Amino acid sequence: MFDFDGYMLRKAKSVNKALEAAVQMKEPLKIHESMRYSLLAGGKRVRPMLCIAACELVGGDESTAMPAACAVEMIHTMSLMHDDLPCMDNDDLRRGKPTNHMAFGESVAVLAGDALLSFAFEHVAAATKGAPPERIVRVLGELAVSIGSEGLVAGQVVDVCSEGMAEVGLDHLEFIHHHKTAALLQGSVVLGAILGGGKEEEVAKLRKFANCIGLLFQVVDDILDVTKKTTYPKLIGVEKSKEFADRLNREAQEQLLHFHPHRAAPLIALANYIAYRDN
Amino acid sequence: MFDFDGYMLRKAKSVNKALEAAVQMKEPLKIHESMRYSLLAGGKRVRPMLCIAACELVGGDESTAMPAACAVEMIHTMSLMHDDLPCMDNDDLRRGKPTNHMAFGESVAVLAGDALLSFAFEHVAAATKGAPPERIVRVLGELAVSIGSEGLVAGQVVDVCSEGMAEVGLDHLEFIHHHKTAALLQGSVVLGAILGGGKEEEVAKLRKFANCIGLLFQVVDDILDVTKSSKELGKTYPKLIGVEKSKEFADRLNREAQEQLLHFHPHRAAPLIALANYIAYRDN
Amino acid sequence: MQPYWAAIEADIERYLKKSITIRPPETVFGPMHHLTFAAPATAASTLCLAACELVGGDRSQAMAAAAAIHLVHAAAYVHEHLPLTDGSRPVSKPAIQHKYGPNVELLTGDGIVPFGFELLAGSVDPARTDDPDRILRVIIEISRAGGPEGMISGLHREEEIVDGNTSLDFIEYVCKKKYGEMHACGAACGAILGGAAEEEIQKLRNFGLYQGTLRGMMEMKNSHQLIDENIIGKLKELALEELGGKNAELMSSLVA
Amino acid sequence: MQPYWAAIEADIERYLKKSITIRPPETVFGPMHHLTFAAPATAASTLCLAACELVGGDRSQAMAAAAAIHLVHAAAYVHEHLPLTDGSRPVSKPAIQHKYGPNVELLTGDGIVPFGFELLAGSVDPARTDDPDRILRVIIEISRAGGPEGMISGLHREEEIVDGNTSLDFIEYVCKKKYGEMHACGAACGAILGGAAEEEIQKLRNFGLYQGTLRGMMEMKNSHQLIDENIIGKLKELALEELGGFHGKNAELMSSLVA
Ligand SMILES: CC(C)=CCC/C(C)=C/COP(=O)(O)OP(=O)(O)O
Ligand SMILES: [Mg+2]
Ligand SMILES: [Mg+2]
Ligand SMILES: [Mg+2]
Ligand SMILES: [Mg+2]
Repeated sequence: MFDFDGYMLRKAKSVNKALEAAVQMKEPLKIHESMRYSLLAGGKRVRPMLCIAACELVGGDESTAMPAACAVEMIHTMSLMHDDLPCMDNDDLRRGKPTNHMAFGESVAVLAGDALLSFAFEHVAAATKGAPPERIVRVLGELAVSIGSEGLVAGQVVDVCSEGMAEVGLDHLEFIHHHKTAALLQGSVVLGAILGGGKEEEVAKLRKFANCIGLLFQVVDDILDVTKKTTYPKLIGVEKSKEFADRLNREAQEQLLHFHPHRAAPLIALANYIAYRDN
Repeated sequence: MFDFDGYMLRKAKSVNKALEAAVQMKEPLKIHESMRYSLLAGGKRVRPMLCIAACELVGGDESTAMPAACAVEMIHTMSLMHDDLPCMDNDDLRRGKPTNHMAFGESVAVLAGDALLSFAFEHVAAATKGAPPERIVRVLGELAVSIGSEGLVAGQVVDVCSEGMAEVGLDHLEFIHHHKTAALLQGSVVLGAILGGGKEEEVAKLRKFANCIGLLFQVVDDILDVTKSSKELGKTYPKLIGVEKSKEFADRLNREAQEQLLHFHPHRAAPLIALANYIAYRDN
Repeated sequence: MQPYWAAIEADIERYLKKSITIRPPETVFGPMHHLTFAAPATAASTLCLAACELVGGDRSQAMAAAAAIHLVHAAAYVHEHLPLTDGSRPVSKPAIQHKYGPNVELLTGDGIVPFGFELLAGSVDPARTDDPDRILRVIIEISRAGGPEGMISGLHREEEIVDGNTSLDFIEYVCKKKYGEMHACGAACGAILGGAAEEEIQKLRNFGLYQGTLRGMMEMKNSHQLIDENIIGKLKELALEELGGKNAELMSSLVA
Repeated sequence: MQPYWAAIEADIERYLKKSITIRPPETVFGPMHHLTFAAPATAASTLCLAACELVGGDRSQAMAAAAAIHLVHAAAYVHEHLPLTDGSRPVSKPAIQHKYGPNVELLTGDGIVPFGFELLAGSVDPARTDDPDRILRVIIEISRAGGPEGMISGLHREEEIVDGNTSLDFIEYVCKKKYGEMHACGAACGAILGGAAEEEIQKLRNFGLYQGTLRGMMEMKNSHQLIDENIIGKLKELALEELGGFHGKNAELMSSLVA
């Protein structure tokens, strides 16, 4: 497409605007002040974009998807919030700024993350308009599975229980990546499509598309750290790792072969972007 | 026969409940906790009872007067919260407990005090059900008049601003008690009279009456302050004319006051006639 | 009464054990299971089923919800017990035992909470036609009671209680926010799923609020001892007053 | 500032001087007068006269409320600058000039407020049907605005601020409570008084809220410059959209207050 960055930048703005609205300061002020700190921190907003793109993909309307889009960013934000905690990664910084618990303490960091997770469902259940309750509830179930013990959290649990064993196989590595990364991307894209009135067939392709680009990200990210513990290169070598990445990008792009060429452009574009990054 | 101790004991219960309910804990906590601390700490509820009695007296019922009833006690409370502050009296006891600022700090006390003053108007304006708009507004006006620069606040400032003037005439001292004490008691009876549907004459008569037990309630504040103990009370005429000539006067008022009630049927006036003597005769 | 609240805690525990099945990877579900049941039961779940049968509904109709509520309670309970290094959260002497570590508890708590909604959304019987709106409303009610304006809010303020120097008015609030909101949510949901009208739903919703505020008020009494009774009375009065036979006057067994 | 607004502001000062007249006991009215005009001017007050015109009605109608709105604000201003002996509130640098001692200030502020409602209750015109209903509604907006969940929350939380070591978000909340809440009240009141209709009121309200907060941040700028043009614009923006639907030679003036 022309101007893929402009696209993503537009999506990011419309989303950041909505995020500001959604989570306003209020009593108790520290719990909210913490939520905004990590949530409105300004980032790429890939998940929210994947959600909206998926919706519009099936004649959906961005308006109808904005709440769910915000929802997936809320989860991501809170995963990252808890992730930086002392009992886990213990990071004092993130993007050049003090991490959340360092600014408000561990208690607030924990709680506010929790606040974002439950609010994620609230906002979707109560703010989502232009879709029948059967659709919304359904979409809520999907978000649920994408972040539970068969998704995000599953991936983040095996990862912390794996820092002990240094003998990890492609099997173990790909699980950690599918759950700790593609799971949420899978959710995002599926929410947009359902709320957009997408047929089950359409919804299934998108689920795959996401999984490919989800894996794609971690692979290409592994390749780069070499052309600049376990990694795709230590396991199959760069040459091979690249082979995989291209297959992953090729496959993802096929899933979108039948939707309108024009409505599919953004995703195809995000796919390539994930493959041909210099960093 | 009329049972005063009981009439009042139940009016107070009814009043303490409405108060406790009108001011709930809610964010910002400390501010509301300060409000309840002084307000529901329990007093005698003299003023709110006056409102309720004046209302029932002219035809209406308690329900209609409860908000305004509670309001005057709110403003009465904030007035005490402010009188105790360091820039004022700098007291450490009030209703048998540490003063509000002592318990929450000078800052909270003021803000919580200003809240009660302001909330008293909201509550009466929005919670009064059973009175036409113009009447509710009218009442809001009377309460404002009774607690402002021509009322309560006036008495309090002229009061502190005369700390020195050792000439204290009976006109200066009359002005102080009339506003620092009588002003709000007058407003209480009036809010009640009007809200119940009282004719201009009944409001006039109750006003003059309230006014009477006004210069009275305070002549007592002075005699109880200069006789009781700092522990019994829970927290001036008896100076210029002595503690004895202060009880020769306090009577004249009590009668002259109850003489105003002759306007109404003695049976109905029983509470006021009564409430008037618990004022002339009480232990704090 | 006695054995009624039992068959309830049981039919709920059973439904949970039938839903959280230890399996691959035993590292994820190993904790998801232990922590879900290591958490004391919450009256909120009980109240949820009770309210359903009260309005006339069948117990199962509000089973997913009651399960959803315990999960949220459970998850939150775990998190309020995680050991913190910066001492931002005052050390509560009732130090529970930690089988798993801080990183696994935290993540499990993040796994349990969503599972509740999964169960909810995933329990829609397509043969029933009011199932969609009734559950969508319950998801709102539950997420909203566990969010920043509710439970979370109570958990936060609780950390401000100096013990020997904290009024009862304050504690009640913390209890209203920590338990009240959830219990309110509880009865309210049981009634919605029950098929109750707005009139009943609200009344049952108010009872729960006071009910939960009284229960946690009882929890608190354990530590600090300004255990007043003029507060236990006020609450139950307002609770009972929120009832305009047995199930219709059994909910009033927790206030005696 | 802008000519239009200074003219409105002048009127209110005149109206206030007509209403507050020094007299015996001067020990009372001297402070009540000085302190009234000693408080900074608020746009929530003039916003009431303006908002009123925008929906149709005449300004003179809202003069009573606009006056009360300034007085309730004046009272709060005097109190927040009260010399607190026990270091309850963070003794801040401000240290404005104090003509009268603490007691008289504390007290007069308690005398300022009720007077706001006295003016309102007395503004009731016999040749008006709705007068009692709007003045009753306005009395509520004001009392609530000035309530413990309004201006007082902002003042309370403000103490929690420590120089340049507090987020923009928190500071923005404070201004929203301390200023937005009252400003929003003035747009509503003005609207209501003008006889406006819900949808309009609600908007003007939201406008005030935003404008009030933007104004707060603007004076919370000198306190410590860091307010990137983002927070301002976010607000500047947020308010204008609300105005979508008000046209005229007046309707554009309102828009000028934020632009
Ligand atoms: C601070 C001011 C304006 C004092 C003057 C008015 C006065 C004597 C109040 C005492 O009321 P009260 O004797 O009824 O006290 P309580 O309400 O505690 O019973
Ligand atoms: Mg990490
Ligand atoms: Mg990390
Ligand atoms: Mg004193
Ligand atoms: Mg005292």
